[PDB]
Amino acid sequence: INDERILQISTVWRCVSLISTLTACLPLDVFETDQNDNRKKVDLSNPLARLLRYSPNQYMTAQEFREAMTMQLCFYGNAYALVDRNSAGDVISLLPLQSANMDVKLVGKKVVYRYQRDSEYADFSQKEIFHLKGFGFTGLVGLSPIAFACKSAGVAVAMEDQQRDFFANGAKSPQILSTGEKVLTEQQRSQVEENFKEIAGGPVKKRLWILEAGFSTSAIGVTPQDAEMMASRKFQVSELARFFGVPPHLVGDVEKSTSWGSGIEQQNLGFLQYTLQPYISRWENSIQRWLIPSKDVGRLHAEHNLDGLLRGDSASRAAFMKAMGESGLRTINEMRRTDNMPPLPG
Amino acid sequence: INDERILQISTVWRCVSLISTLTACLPLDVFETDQNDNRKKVDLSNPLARLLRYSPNQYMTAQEFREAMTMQLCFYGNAYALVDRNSAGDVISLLPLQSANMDVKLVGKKVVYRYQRDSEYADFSQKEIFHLKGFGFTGLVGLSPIAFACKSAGVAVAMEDQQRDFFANGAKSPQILSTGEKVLTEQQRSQVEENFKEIAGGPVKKRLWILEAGFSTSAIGVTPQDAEMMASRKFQVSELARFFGVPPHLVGDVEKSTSWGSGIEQQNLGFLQYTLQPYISRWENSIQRWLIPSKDVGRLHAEHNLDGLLRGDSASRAAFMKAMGESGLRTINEMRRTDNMPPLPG
Amino acid sequence: INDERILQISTVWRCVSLISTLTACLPLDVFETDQNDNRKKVDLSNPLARLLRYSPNQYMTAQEFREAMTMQLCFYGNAYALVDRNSAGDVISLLPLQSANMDVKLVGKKVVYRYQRDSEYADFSQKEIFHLKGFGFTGLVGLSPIAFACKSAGVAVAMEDQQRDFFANGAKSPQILSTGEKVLTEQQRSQVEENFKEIAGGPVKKRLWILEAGFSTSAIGVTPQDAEMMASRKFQVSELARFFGVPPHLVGDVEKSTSWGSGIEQQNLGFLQYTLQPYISRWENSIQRWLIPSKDVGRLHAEHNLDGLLRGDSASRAAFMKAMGESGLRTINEMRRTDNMPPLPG
Amino acid sequence: INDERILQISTVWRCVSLISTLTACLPLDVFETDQNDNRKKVDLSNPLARLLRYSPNQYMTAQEFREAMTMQLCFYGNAYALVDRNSAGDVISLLPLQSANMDVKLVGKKVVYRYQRDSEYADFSQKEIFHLKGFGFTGLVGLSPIAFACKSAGVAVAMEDQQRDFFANGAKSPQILSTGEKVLTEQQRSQVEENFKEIAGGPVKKRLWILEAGFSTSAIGVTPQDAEMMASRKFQVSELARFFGVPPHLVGDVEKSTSWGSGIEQQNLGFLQYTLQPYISRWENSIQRWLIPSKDVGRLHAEHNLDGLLRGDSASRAAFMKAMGESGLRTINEMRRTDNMPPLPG
Amino acid sequence: INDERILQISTVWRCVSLISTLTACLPLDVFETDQNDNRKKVDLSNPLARLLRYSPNQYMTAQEFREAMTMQLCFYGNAYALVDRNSAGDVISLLPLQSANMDVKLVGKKVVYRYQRDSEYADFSQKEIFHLKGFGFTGLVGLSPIAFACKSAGVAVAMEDQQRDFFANGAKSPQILSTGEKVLTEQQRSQVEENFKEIAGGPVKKRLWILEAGFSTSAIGVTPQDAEMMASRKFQVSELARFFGVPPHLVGDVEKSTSWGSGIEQQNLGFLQYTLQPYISRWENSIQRWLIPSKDVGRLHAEHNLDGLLRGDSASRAAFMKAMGESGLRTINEMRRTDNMPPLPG
Repeated sequence: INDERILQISTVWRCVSLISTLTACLPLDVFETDQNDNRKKVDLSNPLARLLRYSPNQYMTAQEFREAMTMQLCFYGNAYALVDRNSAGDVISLLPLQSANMDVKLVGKKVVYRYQRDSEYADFSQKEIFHLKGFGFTGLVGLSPIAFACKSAGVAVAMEDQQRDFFANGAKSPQILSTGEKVLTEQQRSQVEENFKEIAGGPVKKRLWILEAGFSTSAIGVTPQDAEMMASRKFQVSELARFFGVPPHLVGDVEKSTSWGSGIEQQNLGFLQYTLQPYISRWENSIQRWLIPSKDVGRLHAEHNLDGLLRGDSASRAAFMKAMGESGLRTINEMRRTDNMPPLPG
Repeated sequence: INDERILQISTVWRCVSLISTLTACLPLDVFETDQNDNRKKVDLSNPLARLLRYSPNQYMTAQEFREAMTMQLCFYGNAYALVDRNSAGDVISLLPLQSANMDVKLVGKKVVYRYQRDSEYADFSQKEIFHLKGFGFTGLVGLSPIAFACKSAGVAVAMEDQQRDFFANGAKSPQILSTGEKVLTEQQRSQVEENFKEIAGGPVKKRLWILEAGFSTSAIGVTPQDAEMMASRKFQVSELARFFGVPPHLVGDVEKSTSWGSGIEQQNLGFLQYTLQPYISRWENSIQRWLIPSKDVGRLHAEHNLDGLLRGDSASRAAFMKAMGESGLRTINEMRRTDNMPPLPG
Repeated sequence: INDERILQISTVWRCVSLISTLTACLPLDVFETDQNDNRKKVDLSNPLARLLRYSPNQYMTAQEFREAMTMQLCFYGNAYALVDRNSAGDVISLLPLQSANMDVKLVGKKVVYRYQRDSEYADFSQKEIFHLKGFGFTGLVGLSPIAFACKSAGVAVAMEDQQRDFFANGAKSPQILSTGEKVLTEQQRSQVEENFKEIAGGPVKKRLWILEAGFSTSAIGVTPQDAEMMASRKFQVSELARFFGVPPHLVGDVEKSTSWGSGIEQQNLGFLQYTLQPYISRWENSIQRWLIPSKDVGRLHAEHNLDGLLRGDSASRAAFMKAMGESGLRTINEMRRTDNMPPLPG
Repeated sequence: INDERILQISTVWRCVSLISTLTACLPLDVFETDQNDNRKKVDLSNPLARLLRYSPNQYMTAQEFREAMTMQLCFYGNAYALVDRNSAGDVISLLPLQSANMDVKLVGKKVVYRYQRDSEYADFSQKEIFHLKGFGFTGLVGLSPIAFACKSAGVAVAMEDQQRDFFANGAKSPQILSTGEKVLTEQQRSQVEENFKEIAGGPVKKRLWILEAGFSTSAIGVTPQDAEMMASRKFQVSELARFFGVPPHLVGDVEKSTSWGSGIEQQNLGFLQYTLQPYISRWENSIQRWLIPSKDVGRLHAEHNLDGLLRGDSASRAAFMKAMGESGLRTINEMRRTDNMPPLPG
Repeated sequence: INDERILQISTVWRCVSLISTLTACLPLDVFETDQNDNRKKVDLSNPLARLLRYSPNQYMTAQEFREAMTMQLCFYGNAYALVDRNSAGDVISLLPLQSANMDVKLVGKKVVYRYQRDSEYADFSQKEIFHLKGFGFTGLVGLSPIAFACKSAGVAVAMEDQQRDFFANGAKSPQILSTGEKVLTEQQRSQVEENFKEIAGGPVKKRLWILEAGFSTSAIGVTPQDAEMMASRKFQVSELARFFGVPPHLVGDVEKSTSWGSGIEQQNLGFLQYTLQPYISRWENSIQRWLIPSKDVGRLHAEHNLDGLLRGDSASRAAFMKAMGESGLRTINEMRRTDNMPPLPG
């Protein structure tokens, strides 16, 4: 078994696609925080904000970069980027690195990111490799989920191959050549192969030979009237989904989320809290832990925006905004800012 | 297996049709933006707006181009256009290129778009190829989904082919042909073919006469009354749909969403937030990253309009507008602009 | 297999009928747009508006013409009309052309519509052929959906013929004729068929004949206890529908749209957004791209009217109009214009 | 197969009956129209109105003529009437013609309506044949639906004939009459044909004898206990209905619409918008294209009235009128006109 | 098969009974219409109103006459009455004529109603035969629905006869009198025929004999384990109903109208619009087309009253009348006229 054959499972493909792409769709904002604890969102004039929101490097989009990082984070439990910085020490480029080529080894109290580029060993400090570092016991690396999923994936590909092959044989069931006691010539015996090479493929339908001996031949295989050849296929989707923690109604099972929450907003809230939330924290805290300078901690901060998911329907959002009317929890201008309407006296 | 034989699957055709069409149906606009963050939608006198909205080239419509680009972006994970620009260096044309003929390679620290034109091997810069660059680990190219889907597609076409030819055989099962209990001449053996083999057609009916030397012929097919046959077909639709991430009830299967909101608007939000959104991001971001010049970033901003999907029914939209009329979140003039009614004092 | 035999499938016939006819039923309006951005609907005095709304040519209705164009657009992915224009360059006739006879070939930078009329090659520029050009990768032609549907159609016509001919044979199931050793005379062997031919056809009911050997006969047909011989007949409708993207409850499956939207308006909204919308855009944008002169772009515009579908029931439309009462979103005169009631002081 | 044997299918009869009847039941009116777009319904003193509403010819009713025309338009995709006009050139009669005897051909740039009258071959102009010209690729003639439906109709009539004949033979299965190994005289054969075969009739329950050759007689019918028999009949109703586009619950099948609105008004809207509407368009447009002279276009306008279908129940209509009374969208006099009540001050 | 045997099918009997009787129950009113477009209902002093509402001839009731006409109209697609008139040309009698004896033949431009009275040919003009003329392609006669229904009726009577006979035979299964090879005399063997007949008949339960050769008998009746003998009986009802267009829940199928309309009024509205309406129009328009003199057209008019069907329950009609209270859409006197209550100051 190998990683690409595993990635060819539709369920795996979908999960990885979904998680990475969703977190890549979110707006990411950067803030300067005043001493009275007020946020100001910062502009593309700020070097870090430009690096993040506009361009990570001379080859990529921001969206594209976050997606690419997150794919490795999910697939390998870990993702790595080269960090580049100017003479003032401010970062100026980020560039993803293939996790499969990375090693990280401690060196006395220190750490070295040992990157195997082909047959060359590009060795780096904690100050120039970002390392998003997923779920794992050591706090030094995430556990690579692909490495654990290998057995259930093994079951899934085994069934899929059997299922293919049965229909590829035109459902011509395998036969015992159960026989009798007549002397057969070696050519009579040879006919059993010699006449054929089509009991898998070709339309020798009414015609599959036996010798001048009649014989008693009968089927060997169990037939996919063994209902596992359906039911078991369905069952595997849950097994694979459980490595990623994805609600199976988003994947395709049964129908829809039967007793859990009614409207779309409840589904989104559930999906956020039980699945999407960790990645948000991993990104935001890593940025705070390594990219923001220690003197700017507490002043400078970064957040993903959730409203693109938490968006309810027209009726609910109208009712919500009306509930801000009395109570006065917003001005008309603040509400008009949420949908970029022109400001108005109030 | 090949891409055309795959695209002939109704599911695959429908998925690509749906996504590419829907995003091509959206309105797409550009705003100039003031320093106080007021929008100003720009006119067809602006070259970029004209290019995007009226005409991408002297052969095509805007819609028609966006559609074609998006089809490649889904099918191959990547799409490419040749850019062209005037003596001022401002863009004046876009023309699609075959993702199947394109290659992108790093060449020193630079990159080259190698395009196989027919029997020639053109090379191009990041300066002149637009490259929409979908989902993938490198951040340099997208994973071509057709390449991964090939196995489940292989199963689907295997089942489909087998399923047909059973009825093409007049629904008669494969048979073991024992040559009786005595040897016969090679011509008598040839007459087994003269006697039989046309059992795939209708009219044979009764001339299935056992010759005067015993014989013991019987069936070796399992019958489509096996527990796979029908259910097997249904299952595989989901497998193919998962490569594109489309909710199967939109693909026309079985039963519609019971438990995430019943109203059409909630279906649209679900489809947007979990399927359409990323493509919207990729377009808008690519335009901002490569086509809008750096000096105009934050001044100029391209966006799609969502309202064509987020449209509610008469009752909901009436209630919504009334809830903005009271509270005063809009003037009558703003609301009348949404449905292009003549303005009034307000 | 051939296009007419495919068109004889009820599902295909219905889909093509529905889509083309619905878009042909819609009102199509033309507008002059004032510099203050107010629409004026234009009259049958305008040459283009008359060409469109009243008469495309000396043989046809407007409705009839739009229908005819749209049938080819759906069936072949493409539709073509000869364009005719006066000495002032204004268009004066449109005439549809059979897509199967069309070729389009590039000629250096130029394009030639190569029309094979019988054995003659009527060759035309982009300035005199309209070309509605559907969904496809090149932006130069739409993919012809019939060409892809051919395989699922193949399965469908196979099952249909088997289903017929089983009852055409009165379900007189086919048989082995057997004994083991008696010499049949060549007349006995003749009579084994020559007595009959009505074993397929007529009422030989209680009296198929042996010859003088008793016989030990047995059957070879599977019986339509084969679950496909009902379940598959149902299933294939979805396959065909997926080439056109039609919601199967409009076609005939199960009952009605189970969990999707309650009232008729929600069904119409769904059908518009997920199926009908693209054709609207293709028409409207093609008109804008080729028929309206470049100097009149932005001034002159055309729209289909959706209200004939978006029409809710009496109660909902009454409630809607009442909700315009306060809020004041219409005068009584504007509402009376929606149903052509005489205007009244207000 | 033939058209009458097809029309004898209950489905086909019902579909044609329904559509042609319903559109013939609608009121049809003409408005003269002022330059300020006020309607004025015209009187039976107007020749065109009299022709349309009182009498199409000295043999028929208006309703009766519209019905007959529409039957042909559905059944043959086309319908034709001979026009007649007075010395002023104004129309004074319409008479239907057989679509089965009509042909239309291009003749130079002109067209000829070739009509086979009996054993003669009359020819007519576009000036004197009305030609309602239904759905089809050319825009010159409609596709005759009966021609495409013939295969599924073939399947339906095959089953219907088989179903009869089973009970007509007293529900006794077909048999191989196997006697044994004795040679038979032609009289002994004649007595197999007369002692026996008669069993397929009614009364001979008692005796059916076997001679001293010992016999081996056995059945070859599958029995209608097979899984097709009943469900087969049901399925085919949908197939035929799809050529006409009628919702099967209106055709009296199985179960009524669960999930597009329960109220009768929503059934009517569904049937209108998805089935009836196109015919309404074809009539009104044909009249405006050929019968109303060019100088009167936009002044004179023929229309059907929809209210006979859009009629709500007592509760809904009361609420609706009250919602126009308040708001003031009607006078009492207008509302009293709808149900022809005497007017009052208002 | 014959018309009376067809009429003996309960479904056919019910449909004809229902339609004809319902339209015969309706009030029929005649109106003089003032020039200001006000209706006056006319009295039994008017000759036509008396002929219609009180007495058609010296033998019949009005109800009875309308019923009788409508039965022929449904059954034969056509109904005919002799028209009689005074010296002033005003009609004074109507008398129905058996449609089966009628022929109508054109005579140059003229028409002759050729009535075969026994062996005599009573020949008449359009001025003295009324001819209600139902649904049909020519506008000269209706298609006789009985003539088309003959095949499905054929299936139905085949089942019904078989179903009778099986139980009339005491459900004894018909027997092959199988044996072996022992001799018996022809006189011994003849005792089968001599003795028995009660295998088809009645009381001999036990001593069905054999002649002295031991015997080995077997059955040949399929049994109504053939589910058609139940399920198909049910199915036939729809086939027959479809010739008349009657909603099968009114006839007896399943239970009640499952998803279609809730209260009785919705059922009545549906039944009116989709089934009853055409006959109303046929009557009313025929009266207007032939019985009312041309000078009185527009002045004199006739309508059936629908309120006897459109009658909702006590609660709904109370709520309705209360909704007329404010709004003022009736006076108390007008409402009291609807239920013949004495008028009162208002």
